[PDB]
Amino acid sequence: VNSFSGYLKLTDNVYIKNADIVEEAKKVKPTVVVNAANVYLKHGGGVAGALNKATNNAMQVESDDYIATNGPLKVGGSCVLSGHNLAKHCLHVVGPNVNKGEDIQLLKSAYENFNQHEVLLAPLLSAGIFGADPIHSLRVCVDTVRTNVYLAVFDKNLYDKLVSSFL
Ligand SMILES: *c1cc(C(C)(C)C)cc(O)c1O
Repeated sequence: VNSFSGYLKLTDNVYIKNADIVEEAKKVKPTVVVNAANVYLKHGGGVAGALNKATNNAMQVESDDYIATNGPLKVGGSCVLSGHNLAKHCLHVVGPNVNKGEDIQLLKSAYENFNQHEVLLAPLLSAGIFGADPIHSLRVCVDTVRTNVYLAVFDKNLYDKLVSSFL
């Protein structure tokens, strides 16, 4: 049993809810919250900007130190850092950004990072301002992630479309 409430069960291991991931993290304090990161860990907008704002910029300060030491992530790669006030850990995962012309085949590689964690609160990778089709992102998630993933979908209209169209 875990603390996640109000989710619709899509598969054995994938659950979905219309929720603000920031507000969900603050309530649950999951072991792992996933950030929709870029390779520079520049948390300007989208899910990353919202998560970072909720940490009072402490996520960005920590991220800048990481990049200064390690250099940029790979597209499809991830980095576990602090979860600050939101979670124990934040798994920063880089999905391909279609609005930068990145290979959508890298979305499966991105989701494979989730398999290193038994339970996660996450957004749909490469959705929103990363430009991919969220229906596609949900299909790759279900077909890739084997650990237990609780997906937060901010937009109610999109949530209802994801559920209604789910095979
Ligand atoms: C973030 C990222 C990484 C790798 C997997 C080396 C990119 C390591 C690490 O300790 C971290 O915090």
